[PDB]
Amino acid sequence: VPHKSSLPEGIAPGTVLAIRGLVPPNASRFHVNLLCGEEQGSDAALHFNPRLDTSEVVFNSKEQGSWGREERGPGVPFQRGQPFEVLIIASDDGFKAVVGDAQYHHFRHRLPLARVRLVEVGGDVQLDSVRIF
Amino acid sequence: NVPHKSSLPEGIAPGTVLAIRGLVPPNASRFHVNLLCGEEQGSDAALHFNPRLDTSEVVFNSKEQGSWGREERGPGVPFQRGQPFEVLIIASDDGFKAVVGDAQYHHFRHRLPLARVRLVEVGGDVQLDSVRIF
Repeated sequence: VPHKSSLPEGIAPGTVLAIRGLVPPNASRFHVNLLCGEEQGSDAALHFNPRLDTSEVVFNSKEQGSWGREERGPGVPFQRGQPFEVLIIASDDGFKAVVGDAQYHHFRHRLPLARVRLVEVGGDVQLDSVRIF
Repeated sequence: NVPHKSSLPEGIAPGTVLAIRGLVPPNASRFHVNLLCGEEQGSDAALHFNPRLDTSEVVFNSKEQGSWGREERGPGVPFQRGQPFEVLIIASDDGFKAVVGDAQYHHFRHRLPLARVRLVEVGGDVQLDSVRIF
């Protein structure tokens, strides 16, 4: 609405963000953001953006209001009308994106993991659960 | 008694009452009741009724040509781990009335025609007492 999960103590290398939901029938795109605070315009360590309308999955970061260079995942492991399960796994050198029990993309840290304070999910998605271990 | 299947080869009409009684067991995540349009796997689902104890929601949806529609949600979750329940799913001309514990809980407008329903399928984390169709 967007969904928000606050992480005031940050997340350590060895953290799993598990997201399950349904991509609805007319979905254009949705996003999962790991933000550095609760304020508007907060920096993004990771912006994860499956785009159903253009058949791409874009990864990016945002720092001081300005976006970095987009990375793209190999293919689109999402489909309108289908449920999904995504793991975003924080490691020492980046985030591992796991979709449907298959390694999908590695996004190397651009901001220090130590700054992440919030997980935000928005867009054309119908959330089943958002869990942080 | 899960997975539980009740064949309705002559279909259902306005005034059909699906009465389901059971227990949500102590470590339950979720269960479902499906009104399916045939016995074959992947049959269209006129109604998918999905109480989720783990996320404290009840989701309603449909399935057509293998792809799900847009989820509808009821208010809260009128189920609890460790508690017995009594659900009526009542077919009218306009939709399915979901009744839980002596009270109207949600109205699901028909997405598929009532006349296509051919099968009830209760499954997931529930310990079924009885499934009756009137």
